[PDB]
Amino acid sequence: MEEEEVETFAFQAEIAQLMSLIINTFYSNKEIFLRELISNSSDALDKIRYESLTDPSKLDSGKELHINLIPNKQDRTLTIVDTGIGMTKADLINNLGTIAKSGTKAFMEALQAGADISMIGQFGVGFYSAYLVAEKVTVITKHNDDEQYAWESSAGGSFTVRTDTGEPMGRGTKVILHLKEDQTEYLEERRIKEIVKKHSQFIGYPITLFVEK
Ligand SMILES: Nc1ncnc2c1ncn2[C@@H]1O[C@H](COP(=O)(O)OP(=O)(O)O)[C@@H](O)[C@H]1O
Ligand SMILES: [Mg+2]
Repeated sequence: MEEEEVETFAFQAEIAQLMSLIINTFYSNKEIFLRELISNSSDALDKIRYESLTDPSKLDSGKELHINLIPNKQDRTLTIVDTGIGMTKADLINNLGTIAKSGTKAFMEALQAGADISMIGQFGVGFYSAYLVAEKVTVITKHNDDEQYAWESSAGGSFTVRTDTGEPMGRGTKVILHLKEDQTEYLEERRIKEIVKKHSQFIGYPITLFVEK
């Protein structure tokens, strides 16, 4: 019989406001969520790549540097996996919700004046575009310094973090998007290919799309 510890965190006030704004307003051009998550994996892959030329053993639990897109039409999930640097516990809590982001207020002002959600990345809050298409997001991550953790949120002002006792990943981050009922086009291979081609073609790392069938 298992016992697992969970910790519940409140999103920083403006992050929570941004989150509600994302979820509760209609926005065209939602497909940009994919560009934001892939840029995040590309950034984490640059990170491990550079860290390793200083200390090669950092590639022990993780040699290949790439991105995998995994739609699941049974689960209604869309998973973006990278073999990037990953996140420590502190990186998860601070980076994903707890600490104020300096661009937050500016972006909301931008949006309320009619800006395209596409501008989100320039404001340092690109991760949150995930909520344009997903009702719940799960982040599984593994950094060399630590154990694997699972971050999770359905918005509402809180997120949870717990040590993951699930499939081990070695090193990297996996963003699992539990898609809203009406956002299932993001599970289709043709559309995923369309949006990567439109928005994500200068990634310095190979991206593979895995289609169940
Ligand atoms: N796939 C990932 N791998 C590692 N860290 C990540 C990943 N996705 C997000 N992060 C962390 O979350 C932070 C917030 O991401 P985001 O909201 O996109 O803003 P930005 O990329 O401009 O900093 C990143 O700066 C990074 O530290
Ligand atoms: Mg980003």
